[PDB]
Amino acid sequence: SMSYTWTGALITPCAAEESKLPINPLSNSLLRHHNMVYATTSRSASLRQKKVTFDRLQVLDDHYRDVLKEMKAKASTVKAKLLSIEEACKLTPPHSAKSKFGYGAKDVRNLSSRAVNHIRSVWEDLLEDTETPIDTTIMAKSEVFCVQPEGGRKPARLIVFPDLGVRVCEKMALYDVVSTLPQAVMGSSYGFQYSPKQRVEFLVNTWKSKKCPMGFSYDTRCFDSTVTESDIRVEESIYQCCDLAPEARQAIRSLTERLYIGGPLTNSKGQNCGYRRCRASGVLTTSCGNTLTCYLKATAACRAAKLQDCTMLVNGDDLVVICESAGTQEDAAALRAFTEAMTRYSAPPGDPPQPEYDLELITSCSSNVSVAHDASGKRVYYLTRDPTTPLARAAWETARHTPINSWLGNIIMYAPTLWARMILMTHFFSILLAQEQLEKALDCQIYGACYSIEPLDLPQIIERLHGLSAFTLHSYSPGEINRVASCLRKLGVPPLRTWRHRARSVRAKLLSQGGRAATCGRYLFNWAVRTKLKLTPIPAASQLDLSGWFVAGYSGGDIYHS
Repeated sequence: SMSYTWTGALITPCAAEESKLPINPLSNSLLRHHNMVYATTSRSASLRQKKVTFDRLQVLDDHYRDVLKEMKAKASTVKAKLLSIEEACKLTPPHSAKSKFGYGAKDVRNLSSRAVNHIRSVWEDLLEDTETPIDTTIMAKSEVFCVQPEGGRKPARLIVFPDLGVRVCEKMALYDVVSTLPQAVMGSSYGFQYSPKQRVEFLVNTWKSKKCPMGFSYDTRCFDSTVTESDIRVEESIYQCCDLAPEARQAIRSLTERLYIGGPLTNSKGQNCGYRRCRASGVLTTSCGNTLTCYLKATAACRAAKLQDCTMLVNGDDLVVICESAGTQEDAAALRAFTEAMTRYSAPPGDPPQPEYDLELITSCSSNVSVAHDASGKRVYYLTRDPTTPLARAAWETARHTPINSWLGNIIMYAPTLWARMILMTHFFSILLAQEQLEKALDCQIYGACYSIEPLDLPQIIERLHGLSAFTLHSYSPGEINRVASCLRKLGVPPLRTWRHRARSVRAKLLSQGGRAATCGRYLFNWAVRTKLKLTPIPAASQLDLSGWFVAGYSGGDIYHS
């Protein structure tokens, strides 16, 4: 069975596609080598199509069934609620793709008669029809990267999603399930429950619990394409262990057969492009589904491989396992056996995995633990990453208007990092000052969910999320310092010392404004003065609403929070 079948109809764009930085960047002030920055377009879709299209052979064993049953017994403790139309409507991002049935995201959020009417009709239809495949749209996604160190460019990812009406119904039937079940099933292994500070803590603690730790990330090639119809049905079998309202159970059953296992792909012109028999990227269960499936196959493969004292951390298709070593040679062998197992379960690797005996050298979720020191000199651990993509996208978002602001997300998730503090914070606060946009809330994504956040709130958010040490870190590791340096060289970003300069001015302009703006000056930019102003815990940090921030992943799920 093929992940995809294609009729020949093109994957088409819906509007003009921008592929390059504007002719004279609105901030060469961030980045000089504009030619290094690019966005993906539908022009590269057929390249992705070729990579993403293959036959899935799948052989399940006793290990897999054992783990599945263990997973199901945990799911059996769960009681899930049906969401009302209203609650599901309020989870719809203001800029979610409009319905073909003559209403859009705003109409849904407003509970307009036409939208609510269609939605209800889509719900009844899930009860009245348990078989007919539900239409989807396939599109080339727009994402910005830095060119490979070789005119090497990634082709566009392909997104597949059903109509806005179906999407609201998914929320009603499955939002509570996808938010609750994964922690219930996978426990400490479910990544999305963790803030950056909590994730690093769990990693570092797992590391130390091993007499002699060995760790490895595992990169599945095109995970979404490796998800089989069987995988999707096993996923449902897990879901079905929840206590569920009768209509939720039927909605789940119908959605599974009519939407999740596959169905026809329609381009933006309304032409039939082909047929999907693998995971769709743009449905509510994509993150939860991918996580359960990765966890299930990986845990079974750990048993097949006789890996010992495995502790896994799973985020959708991102997998990192830490275990007890048996010697360099036996580790290598066991890992090869882990890979042959995952392969039989239909998940071959992209890059073959490698045992790693230094926690700091393992990268998972595009990130790695590193070490620095706080004011008191004490050792502090934090999560970082190669800043290349974050910087490219910051430059793109500076030059072209963008609906979602990755830079704000990266500042929140990576607030303690050397590059987020010196470049990103300095750069964007400067722009915001000049345009008096400091008070205006912006949209950003955290674990796939959309949030609307006021920049004048970063100090609180950062403190409660990362700790007061997020404002004092110094003596960053050599490797980190080199990685950043190399990156500024690549993209033509001015050197750190220059940012220290721009920072002093920004910080001074902030302090002169008093109030929240002043707090941003003291806390966010205290790294820029040698006369380091003593930083005490912020009053607001404690009395804010940061609950729903790290509960579950909603990547591709059309989810809008608060």
